[PDB]
Amino acid sequence: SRTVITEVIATADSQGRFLNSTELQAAFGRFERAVPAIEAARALTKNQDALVKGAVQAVFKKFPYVTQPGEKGYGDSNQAKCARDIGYYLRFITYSLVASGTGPLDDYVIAGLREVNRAFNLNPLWYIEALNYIKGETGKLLSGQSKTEALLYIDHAINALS
Amino acid sequence: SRTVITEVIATADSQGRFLNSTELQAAFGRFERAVPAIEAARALTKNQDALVKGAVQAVFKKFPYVTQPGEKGYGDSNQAKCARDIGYYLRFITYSLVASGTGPLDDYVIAGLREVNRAFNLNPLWYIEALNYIKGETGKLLSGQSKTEALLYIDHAINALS
Amino acid sequence: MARRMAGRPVPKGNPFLDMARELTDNRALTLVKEFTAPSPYQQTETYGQERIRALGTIEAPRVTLRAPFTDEQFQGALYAIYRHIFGNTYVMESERPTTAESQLKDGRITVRGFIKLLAKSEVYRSRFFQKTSQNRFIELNHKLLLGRAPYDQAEISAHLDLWNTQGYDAEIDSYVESEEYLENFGEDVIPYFRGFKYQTGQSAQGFNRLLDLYGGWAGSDTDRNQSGQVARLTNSLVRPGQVVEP
Amino acid sequence: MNDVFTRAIAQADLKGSFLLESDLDKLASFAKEGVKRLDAVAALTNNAPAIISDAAHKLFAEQQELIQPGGNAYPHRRMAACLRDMEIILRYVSYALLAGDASVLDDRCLNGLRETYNALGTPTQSVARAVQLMKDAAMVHLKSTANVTVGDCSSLYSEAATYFDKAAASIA
Amino acid sequence: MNDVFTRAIAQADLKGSFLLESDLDKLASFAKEGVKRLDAVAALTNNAPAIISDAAHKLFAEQQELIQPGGNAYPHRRMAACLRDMEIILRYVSYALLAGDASVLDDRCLNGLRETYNALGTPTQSVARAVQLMKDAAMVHLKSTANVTVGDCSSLYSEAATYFDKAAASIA
Amino acid sequence: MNDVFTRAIAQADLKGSFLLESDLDKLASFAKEGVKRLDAVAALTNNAPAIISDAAHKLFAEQQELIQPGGNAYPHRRMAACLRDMEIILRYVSYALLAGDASVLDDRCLNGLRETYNALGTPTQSVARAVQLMKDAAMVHLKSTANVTVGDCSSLYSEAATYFDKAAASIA
Ligand SMILES: CCC1=C(C)/C(=C/C2=NC(=C\c3[nH]c(/C=C4\NC(=O)[C@H](C)[C@H]4CC)c(C)c3CCC(=O)O)/C(CCC(=O)O)=C2C)NC1=O
Ligand SMILES: CCC1=C(C)/C(=C/C2=NC(=C\c3[nH]c(/C=C4\NC(=O)[C@H](C)[C@H]4CC)c(C)c3CCC(=O)O)/C(CCC(=O)O)=C2C)NC1=O
Ligand SMILES: CCC1=C(C)/C(=C/C2=NC(=C\c3[nH]c(/C=C4\NC(=O)[C@H](C)[C@H]4CC)c(C)c3CCC(=O)O)/C(CCC(=O)O)=C2C)NC1=O
Ligand SMILES: CCC1=C(C)/C(=C/C2=NC(=C\c3[nH]c(/C=C4\NC(=O)[C@H](C)[C@H]4CC)c(C)c3CCC(=O)O)/C(CCC(=O)O)=C2C)NC1=O
Ligand SMILES: CCC1=C(C)/C(=C/C2=NC(=C\c3[nH]c(/C=C4\NC(=O)[C@H](C)[C@H]4CC)c(C)c3CCC(=O)O)/C(CCC(=O)O)=C2C)NC1=O
Ligand SMILES: CCC1=C(C)/C(=C/C2=NC(=C\c3[nH]c(/C=C4\NC(=O)[C@H](C)[C@H]4CC)c(C)c3CCC(=O)O)/C(CCC(=O)O)=C2C)NC1=O
Ligand SMILES: CCC1=C(C)/C(=C/C2=NC(=C\c3[nH]c(/C=C4\NC(=O)[C@H](C)[C@H]4CC)c(C)c3CCC(=O)O)/C(CCC(=O)O)=C2C)NC1=O
Ligand SMILES: CCC1=C(C)/C(=C/C2=NC(=C\c3[nH]c(/C=C4\NC(=O)[C@H](C)[C@H]4CC)c(C)c3CCC(=O)O)/C(CCC(=O)O)=C2C)NC1=O
Ligand SMILES: CCC1=C(C)/C(=C/C2=NC(=C\c3[nH]c(/C=C4\NC(=O)[C@H](C)[C@H]4CC)c(C)c3CCC(=O)O)/C(CCC(=O)O)=C2C)NC1=O
Ligand SMILES: CCC1=C(C)/C(=C/C2=NC(=C\c3[nH]c(/C=C4\NC(=O)[C@H](C)[C@H]4CC)c(C)c3CCC(=O)O)/C(CCC(=O)O)=C2C)NC1=O
Repeated sequence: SRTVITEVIATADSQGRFLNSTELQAAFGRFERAVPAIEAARALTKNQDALVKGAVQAVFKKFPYVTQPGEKGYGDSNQAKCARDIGYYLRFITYSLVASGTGPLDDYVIAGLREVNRAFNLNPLWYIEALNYIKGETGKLLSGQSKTEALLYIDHAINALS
Repeated sequence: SRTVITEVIATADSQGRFLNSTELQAAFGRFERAVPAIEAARALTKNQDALVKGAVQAVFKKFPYVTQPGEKGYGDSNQAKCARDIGYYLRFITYSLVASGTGPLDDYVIAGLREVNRAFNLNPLWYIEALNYIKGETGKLLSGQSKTEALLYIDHAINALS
Repeated sequence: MARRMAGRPVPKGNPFLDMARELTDNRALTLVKEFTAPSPYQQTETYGQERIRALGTIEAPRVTLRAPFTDEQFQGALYAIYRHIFGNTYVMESERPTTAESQLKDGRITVRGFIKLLAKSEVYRSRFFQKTSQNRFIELNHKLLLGRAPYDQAEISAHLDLWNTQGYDAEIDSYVESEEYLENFGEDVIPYFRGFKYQTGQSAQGFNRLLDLYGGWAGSDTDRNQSGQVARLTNSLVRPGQVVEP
Repeated sequence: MNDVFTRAIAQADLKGSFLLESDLDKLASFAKEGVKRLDAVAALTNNAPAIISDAAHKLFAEQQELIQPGGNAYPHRRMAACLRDMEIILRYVSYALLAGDASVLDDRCLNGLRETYNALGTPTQSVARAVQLMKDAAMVHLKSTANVTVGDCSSLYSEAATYFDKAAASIA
Repeated sequence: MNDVFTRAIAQADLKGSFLLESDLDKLASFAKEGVKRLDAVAALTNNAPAIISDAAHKLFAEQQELIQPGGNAYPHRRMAACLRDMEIILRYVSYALLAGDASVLDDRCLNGLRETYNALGTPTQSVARAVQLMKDAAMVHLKSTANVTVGDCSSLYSEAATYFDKAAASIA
Repeated sequence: MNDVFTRAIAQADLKGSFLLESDLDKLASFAKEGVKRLDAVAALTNNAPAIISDAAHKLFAEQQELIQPGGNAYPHRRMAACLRDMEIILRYVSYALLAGDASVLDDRCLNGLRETYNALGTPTQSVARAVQLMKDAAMVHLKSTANVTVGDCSSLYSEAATYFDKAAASIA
């Protein structure tokens, strides 16, 4: 994981000198914006089921064929693991919000995304529409700066999917 | 490109030596089945329009939604552009047959394939279906060795799409 | 009566009739015809590389040497190394080091360590250091040990000061032990001209500078010229864009 | 490279004096209104694939010359190079937008593009047209009041426009 | 680098077409004389030291100033360089003879040779004379009906000759 | 890395004698069966993506902890590496099938794979079961009598089964 302070220690240990003004300043700013990130993560922690089921129904309604027989969206276990995948995306966005760094995201989802989507025939369009729906509900649930910081890690996940 | 001849020349040059018996034996094998390859190229060139049109219809048949309005496949522009893409793929399969190697495919289609597809939101599965259709028809068109060599280049393209 | 059954009369003399015939008659087939037409500036798959001198160097396969090798890929890797590191300069049989090759064959040193030994060898000095200014030495070090041209003047300043303070061995170590060599080539890949394809972080100029350094597949970093291995990128580095006359 | 603080500092040092209270005011205003700059830079970064997709679509629709066989963007490898160049240039405009000075762009980015593309034979005119298309496809992402606090940012729009114009005019 | 097949493929592609039937007839022919081509290449390869030695002997008997002190083949270093250049040129000629296309010569062998020899002060006249002597020596081994089932192969002699002239004209 | 012909060559050198007619007959038999061997390796390479996806589905069906958090394959890149390593072992098994020698896989990687999978803490029996499922899915594809002239290939199936068995046992 590469969080802001983790970036600080990493970019420091490579060279000789200690943590100068710039690194202390970056850690400082992260330490302010962390607490709003914590409350945003809490607000996002109350609504697992609503977010996941809304996103699932949104991606199903955008793609009518996956539901239809003969397609990989068909199935009880398939839809259950759809829900588990969206829960995974939600929890890893939560982890990123808590850490104030894209470390958990890059570690747990984005690393090896392409190859596995290749081998298991998953389409990133489904997950990208799910993330857009989650963006939509974060628009209403969260307000102001908390909304901004949540949306920034979210659309980072979009940028990773695309 | 990476023919048999060209790959041999490169591997002998990188070692800064002349062509020894192994290289000339490989070149002899290449020249020896140049005839089945050229015959398969001649067939796949003669039966051009039938192959392209059947492949396009197979893409639509397996992908109903693509023809539906308001999205990617609808519009005679996209229709003609699909036909152009399949003509490209078949052209490079016959180029590979003639060049007794995957030079032309790798140079034109295979290298840079996935970034360009993801940039234009083109689905690999469409092209995989078109090449499966071409595989089925060239099974009928060709018999003996030409059949096998063609099929080798088709599934090489299919694998690169996969 | 049948002609009138066609429909109400349409006034004649419309200047858009030819446009209608093109937009109506067999649009898909015609569109394929214009889509697949040749482009009046004809460029092959490798028109750009052939327009540069450097196609033979891009098409050249990457050569690697992992520890369990038998005989012949070793004899080829030695040729590739002595061709690249020494810059296509002839290395007579006496100059070729036997101890370093024995070390490499045993496996006590990786290919990167062997590159380091050859860079500290007397051939590399006598060709690139001893007969050339420091600018030309830094250019050659970048081109030979990194496959790229220098990106800016701060590289020259830093490496000149590193040499002036720590010596030739430290100067060479800054190239081979650098993170860039390790990420690009690592322990077991022979260096190659990678600056022809966009390398992450390069300036716009690095491509032009590598073209200026290359001099073709036949050419070399000889120093036996009538000139004496002058530096090529002296003004392209500190005046990257402009040109000045004395 | 140089942001605006470093640039003003260099101009002060060349005259060999402290920074005037006027330039202190300019830099204070820049720092106060750099939050809007952060927003604009984020708008370019999150929406980069969309901008490149739109610019590519309109460029190759406008010019069949690039994608026809024998064209300069045809062989499906030169095509990835085209999209990569668009990525690089939009990246560098985002850098020069966050910084505040075109030094990042015209130093780290575009001293050598004209003659690089001339050495590769590619049309530089089409590259300038691609950059203009990127500009047009980017401003629409850049003005969006969706999920961003409402305010006036016309100066930042002019700044992004002049960075895109500089890149296009240099490449051309 | 291009063999004859890849050259014809590129020509077809620039026209945006499949390969015509005359082109496939020609390539089928080229693959039908491939065995004779292989014998020619193997006669160049086996007799390489003999050709180099014959050409060197005749070149230095002819041009004696190359080996006087001060000439541009005097010490052992630049004599070994002579022999190395000649061996390389025969190597690339045999490469192009196998491929059937002179693209390897321009791509690699003759990419900067004129510049190297003008920089070094090497007399390009003498290098071209070496290549011509090499051609004369090689044809003797090419036309050797011994150990190969007799037939007509004058096309291959013409091809090898024109490769040698290509290299000689590029250098000189 | 070594093939069966060079095994005969090496043992002949070790005993110091010329190759015996018995081993020479064995090598002739192998060389004529090489036509079927080429189709076997071609089937493997052709069906490799389908085979690996199939075996991944069967494995993730039979073994589930690789899904749950804390399981080895739960982090996304880790099961990406699962698929990649499955592909690598299939590629090496295709190499071995073409060569006819099992050491090209074993001596190449299995020495370090044992200690690597011991240190990493992965369930190595799961990797052995992955090799077994790989073998089964490849066996399904190798018996495809369509597209190929019908012949006798029981020995090739036995060879593939034993190669995969040895690979798994070295893993196990
Ligand atoms: C580390 C975090 C992580 C991610 C991101 C992940 C993606 C993922 N989803 C999978 C299964 C799946 N996932 C889906 C869900 C998609 N398909 C439908 O169309 C939906 C619209 C859409 C949901 C948004 C489906 C249908 C499968 C079935 C494929 C199978 O049989 O495994 C699989 C195959 C293995 C398995 O989970 O059993 C992976 C690797 N897995 C992970 O462990
Ligand atoms: C070297 C060989 C080569 C290939 C393979 C290639 C693929 C290719 N297809 C393209 C367009 C396209 N290709 C398709 C896909 C087809 N349309 C649908 O009818 C089908 C379902 C589907 C095929 C099965 C579509 C829909 C577009 C237009 C996409 C857009 O305009 O955004 C484009 C963008 C150029 C343009 O805008 O016209 C490329 C680069 N280009 C090449 O030079
Ligand atoms: C640091 C000083 C140093 C030492 C000590 C050294 C010895 C040495 N001998 C080697 C191989 C060898 N060494 C020998 C010599 C022995 N075998 C015969 O029976 C002889 C009786 C006897 C010699 C007195 C032989 C025959 C080999 C070849 C083995 C092989 O190629 O695998 C190797 C590995 C391959 C290579 O050198 O390329 C080393 C490192 N080299 C060094 O640079
Ligand atoms: C190994 C032999 C060798 C030498 C010595 C050499 C000189 C040299 N001087 C340089 C800069 C410089 N040289 C000077 C010296 C001048 N300033 C004043 O006017 C003085 C009159 C005068 C010195 C007596 C200065 C001030 C710089 C820095 C200019 C800059 O950073 O732009 C640089 C490039 C950048 C740097 O070093 O930071 C070189 C390469 N080049 C070589 O290859
Ligand atoms: C860091 C700053 C930087 C930039 C911007 C940069 C651009 C750049 N683009 C290149 C290739 C290319 N770029 C293009 C794109 C052009 N062709 C069409 O006209 C399009 C309209 C147009 C895109 C706007 C093409 C086609 C090539 C390949 C040329 C060839 O292979 O012949 C190359 C040569 C390396 C390669 O072949 O991959 C460079 C150096 N390099 C840099 O270091
Ligand atoms: C982590 C990265 C990060 C970002 C991106 C960021 C943006 C940011 N934008 C803000 C408000 C603002 N944002 C803008 C920019 C808007 N003006 C126009 O409406 C456009 C839609 C758009 C720019 C073209 C403006 C004008 C304000 C209010 C400041 C003012 O007018 O006084 C604020 C102050 C409190 C808030 O409303 O959130 C922040 C912190 N802060 C961060 O820490
Ligand atoms: C594409 C493959 C390739 C070629 C063709 C090639 C030519 C070549 N010949 C060289 C030297 C030379 N080449 C010659 C050749 C001629 N001089 C004449 O008198 C004779 C006809 C003949 C004498 C043997 C000589 C004499 C030298 C030595 C020049 C010197 O060291 O001063 C050099 C470099 C000089 C140095 O080591 O610094 C090159 C690059 N190099 C290559 O990598
Ligand atoms: C291991 C590498 C390898 C080599 C070297 C090879 C050469 C080769 N030469 C052949 C015959 C031949 N070879 C030649 C060429 C020779 N005739 C002379 O007059 C010329 C001096 C000379 C041309 C330079 C000719 C004319 C034939 C008779 C068959 C034909 O014309 O195609 C044949 C066909 C068998 C036969 O009809 O005897 C082969 C396969 N094949 C290989 O797999
Ligand atoms: C080219 C030859 C080669 C092989 C074969 C090889 C095996 C190998 N697999 C690894 C990672 C891994 N390999 C696996 C796969 C296993 N885990 C279970 O889920 C599956 C039953 C099973 C799939 C076959 C996993 C999950 C990891 C991740 C462990 C980690 O990253 O910490 C690693 C650690 C470093 C790395 O290479 O990424 C090695 C050395 N390495 C090589 O260089
Ligand atoms: C282009 C690359 C290439 C391949 C692939 C190749 C293999 C190859 N397989 C052949 C037939 C054959 N192919 C097979 C193998 C199949 N038979 C079935 O029973 C098995 C399920 C299956 C094994 C995978 C067999 C057994 C023969 C006939 C040979 C015999 O008499 O046993 C033939 C001769 C055609 C004929 O007999 O009419 C060749 C050249 N050679 C090549 O140059």
